[PDB]
Amino acid sequence: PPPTEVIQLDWWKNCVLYQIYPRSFKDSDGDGIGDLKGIISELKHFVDAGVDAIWMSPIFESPMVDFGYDISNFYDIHYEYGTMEDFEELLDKAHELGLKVLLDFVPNHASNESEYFIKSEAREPGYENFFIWADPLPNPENPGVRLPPSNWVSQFGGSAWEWSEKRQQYYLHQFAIQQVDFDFRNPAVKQEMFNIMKFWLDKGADGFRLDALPYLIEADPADHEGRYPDDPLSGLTQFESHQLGYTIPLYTKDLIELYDVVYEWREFLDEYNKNHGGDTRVVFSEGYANVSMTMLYYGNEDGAIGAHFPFNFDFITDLSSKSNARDFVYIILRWLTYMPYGGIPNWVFGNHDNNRMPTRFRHDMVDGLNIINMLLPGVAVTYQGEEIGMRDGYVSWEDTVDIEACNRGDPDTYHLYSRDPARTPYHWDNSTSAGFSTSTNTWLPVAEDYQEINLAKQKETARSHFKNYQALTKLRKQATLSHGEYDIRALSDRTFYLVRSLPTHDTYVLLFNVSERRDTVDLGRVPHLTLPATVYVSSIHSARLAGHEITSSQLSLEAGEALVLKAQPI
Amino acid sequence: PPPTEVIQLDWWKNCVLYQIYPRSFKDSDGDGIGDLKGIISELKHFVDAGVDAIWMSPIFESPMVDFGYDISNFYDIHYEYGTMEDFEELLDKAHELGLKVLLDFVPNHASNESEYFIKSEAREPGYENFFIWADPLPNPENPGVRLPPSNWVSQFGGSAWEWSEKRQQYYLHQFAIQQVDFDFRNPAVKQEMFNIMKFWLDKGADGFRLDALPYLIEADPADHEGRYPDDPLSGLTQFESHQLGYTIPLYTKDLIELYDVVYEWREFLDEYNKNHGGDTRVVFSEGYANVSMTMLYYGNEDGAIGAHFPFNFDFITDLSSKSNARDFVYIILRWLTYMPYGGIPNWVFGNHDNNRMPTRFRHDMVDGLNIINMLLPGVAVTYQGEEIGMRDGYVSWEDTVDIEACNRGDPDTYHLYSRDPARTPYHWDNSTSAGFSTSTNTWLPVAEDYQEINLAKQKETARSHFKNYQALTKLRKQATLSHGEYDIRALSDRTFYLVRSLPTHDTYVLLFNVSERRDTVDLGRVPHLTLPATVYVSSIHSARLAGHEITSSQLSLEAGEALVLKAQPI
Ligand SMILES: OC[C@H]1NC[C@@H](O)[C@@H]1O
Ligand SMILES: OC[C@H]1NC[C@@H](O)[C@@H]1O
Ligand SMILES: [Ca+2]
Ligand SMILES: [Ca+2]
Ligand SMILES: [Mg+2]
Ligand SMILES: [Mg+2]
Ligand SMILES: [Mg+2]
Ligand SMILES: [Mg+2]
Repeated sequence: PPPTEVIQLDWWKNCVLYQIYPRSFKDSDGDGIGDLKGIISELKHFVDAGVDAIWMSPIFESPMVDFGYDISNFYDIHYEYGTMEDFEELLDKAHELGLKVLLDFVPNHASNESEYFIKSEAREPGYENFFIWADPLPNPENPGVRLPPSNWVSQFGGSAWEWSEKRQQYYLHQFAIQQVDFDFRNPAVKQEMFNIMKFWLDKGADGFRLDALPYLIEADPADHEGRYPDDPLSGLTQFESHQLGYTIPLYTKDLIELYDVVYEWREFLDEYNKNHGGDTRVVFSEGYANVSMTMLYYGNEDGAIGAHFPFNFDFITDLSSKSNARDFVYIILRWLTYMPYGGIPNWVFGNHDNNRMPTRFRHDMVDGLNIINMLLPGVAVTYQGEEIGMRDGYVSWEDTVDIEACNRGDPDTYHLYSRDPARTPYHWDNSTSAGFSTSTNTWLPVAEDYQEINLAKQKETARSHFKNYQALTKLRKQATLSHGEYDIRALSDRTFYLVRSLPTHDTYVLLFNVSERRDTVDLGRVPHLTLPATVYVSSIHSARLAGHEITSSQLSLEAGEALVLKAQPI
Repeated sequence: PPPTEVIQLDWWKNCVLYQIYPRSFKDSDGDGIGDLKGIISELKHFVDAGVDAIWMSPIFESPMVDFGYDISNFYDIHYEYGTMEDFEELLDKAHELGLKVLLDFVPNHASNESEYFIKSEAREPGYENFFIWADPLPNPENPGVRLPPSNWVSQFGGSAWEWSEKRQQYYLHQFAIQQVDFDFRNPAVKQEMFNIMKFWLDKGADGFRLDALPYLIEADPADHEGRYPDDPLSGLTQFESHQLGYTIPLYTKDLIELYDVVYEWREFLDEYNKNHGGDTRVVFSEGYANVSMTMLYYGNEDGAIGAHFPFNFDFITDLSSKSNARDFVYIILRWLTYMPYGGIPNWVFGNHDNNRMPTRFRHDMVDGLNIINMLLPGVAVTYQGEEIGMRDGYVSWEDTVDIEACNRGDPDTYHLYSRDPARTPYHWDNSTSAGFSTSTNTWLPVAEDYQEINLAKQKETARSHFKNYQALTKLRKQATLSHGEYDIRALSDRTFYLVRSLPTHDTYVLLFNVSERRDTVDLGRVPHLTLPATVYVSSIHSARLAGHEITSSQLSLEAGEALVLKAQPI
């Protein structure tokens, strides 16, 4: 039977999306700080890797308190990264190579060094109500003893309320003291968000990652007898009143009103795509929330439409080296069971806020994890370094610069909080500072294992994480991966299968031993697998090379061993 | 092609198992109390319903403090239910009809009126160490105040430690003061459990339900410097130190040592079966625990073999009227994903300790829930009344007799705790006391809806819960249900499918709208469903009767509506 034609999908429905952390990708000018000229110089890397789309962490003007998530000017480039002209060059060259480019949009908060905040604190007309400003809580017990409006706790520790001597009021910060929460009930704030997105779409951005959306809106004091209501206490004894986890964020996170803002953004974007034509511009939302609250980002039962997708963080939050094959299957099934019909699935294995994929799992699991990412239906999301199996870098207390570690931690505890280990410079090669920089003085220390783990080494050697990555992004061109069904089950506590099948097209089968022990399985239990079949990709430690023929229905897999098999059509 | 032949399964691998609560099934002698002669008089009901096996709640000599779970003689019958002769007659007549009969084995504890406890409290040789006896915790600062050995809390509220004046020590009771915990580190206790099981297997019992196994073993004081260690505090403000929920049962529940006892019971039972022949005698374990601790009842990765299965309580603990179709699918997938390879799955929708199925869900969902039970692979478990859709009965504070309600509750709270609503007498017909008794003075009040919900009415009327139950138990004789594959996915937030398929055999498809709203679905999305197909079973208010032909790919389902479709073989 001739292989059926499939209707090609819009680019965003099955792209490989790569997150760049610009400060740590490529330093072009020897200051130990990654920059836009650095990115331009290695845009060819994304073509070589089989990446369709890049999203950059924030590159806008910022005092760098939260390394770019504290934005003082939403309309220009951070000087350490380069100039507006460098950004326009990046977009032109990325587009020439057929890549899509997404920017990190940070709508929840602005730098306390923004004109928005300076004018708001000064009560200039039109800015007075731009942020959440609150009087001290009345103190009938001791009148005029200053109390915060409520018990709300910052994501970076301490009160979410900061006193302004100038304004004689508290402002809200869910993040750092320097990150001031906008009032999303103010129509002028909502207009300014459209102004920012229009500016960057007009420059030719292909869309946005939407930062920290669960924290957009907090309880209206009009609904709580003219005060900000206290969040419920957790009652967990390990947390004092200044420590994140002391409260349950009932009045400060996942408010139903936030989704109305997201649906308004999507309406604006749909209108922009209709009026401008060309490639669909998209929004992908960031929010760590339960399944119900996560799926509302897609849209609601009234038929409102939201983000093209909310990020799926399940491989960060719900799986690790403690997981067995049944855990892998049960967590993979969660997105696919709960996602609305017509929704596009996505898979995230890492980001700049979490430990690196091989550290959360094991070094011998890198290939199997990248195979899951690329072989599951929908969109594969890769964090800078996953394509070469980068591990967390050692960062001392002395070298730690993450506000979350510095605010929540001390020399003895900082490792529980710090995001710095996942932000160490990218391993290009075995030259000074792993080819990230010509300087030995990098903004974070280069990981100690860059001699063993670097892109140039993996491009030369016969078998590598990066060559596996390339083989997998290439496989995504096949109709079976773009349009095929999926079947996923555990064969044992150690090994699971994932079958992509499509009548008249080749069958692809992942077999993954996620355990630390050898496992023998009966391939006769795998649906749509006829033997003999051919190894397409194997873990770097597999006895099987690509082109190896599987003939026996009895298969032994070593600890961490993953195979992709190519089998005849069904 | 002619239909493939299937190998006969051992009876326990696909039985319909019905839980009888004897006190509430049938009263033969007008005292308002269900009894063995009553059960004998209605054994024909199980044949009529298509039940393969019955298990009875406890019928052994008991002061009835916990209505039979407080046993004073494990070797004789409770006088209110009948005599040993009545029990032997029940086994003879059940076996003559082809039924298996299992007993409720209560190994964790004995009545304080048992000879074991009387002798143990008297420090009689051979009995002194039969229960968990402990000295008060030293009170150096305040030696005039006796302290219990630890902060452990009873499942029925209050301290798990009761002072014995006679023995001048505390004994452990995880359940009622009158339910004394055996010492499962005592070889003499372990031998007595074999003696009890052998006694009843020798009488002709086909196996046991194993009661309350998570509570078998508690921390050894030898591991905690000669004291019983305190359970950790929950920190939940709604519970004071005498209230269940005050502690996390780290030292009192799910200890790894309990499974070694279960594996020893299975070894004993395998040897008994080997030495006796005839129908395999089985054990089904009761335990409410997390997934890991539940699956250890089947066996362990080292090859130990435990219960034939642990009960699956997921439709009690994890699904309700709050659940949508995606929840139904994700919870059904939990047992099927985590159960060990070669394990027999089972499905429990109710029991005498939980609210009745139609009360936990909705009255309009009874048929769909009975269809899930019967159509999923493995063993269907039915609690007395589910075959006619019995609802919780109203029980006033004055009529309440459940120790858990009387200990934990008051006239204002009792309803939060009481199990009595699920124990009201069975609805045979619309006669006095719904045909359960000739007496109006029933041990619990007959539910007010018995004239509307009763077996005789459902046998006379053209469409009924009972007639659907009969059709479904009949359907389980088909190779597609005994040996077929399964596929389960949600079509929407409201409707899911469950497909049973087997090459050369008819395909069976459940479609169930679990929502309170209508839903229209595309049957083209259902695997292995070729149209036209025939309605095999419909919910009692479905627009479609058994025999109705489904021709259109678009299907509108009412709230609660459930269909089983019969479709051509794959
Ligand atoms: O902007 C708030 C937070 N979202 C992403 C994190 O890196 C940042 O601190
Ligand atoms: O025997 C202890 C407990 N297990 C079953 C319940 O009905 C009983 O109270
Ligand atoms: Ca906010
Ligand atoms: Ca015990
Ligand atoms: Mg630089
Ligand atoms: Mg963290
Ligand atoms: Mg009676
Ligand atoms: Mg299939």
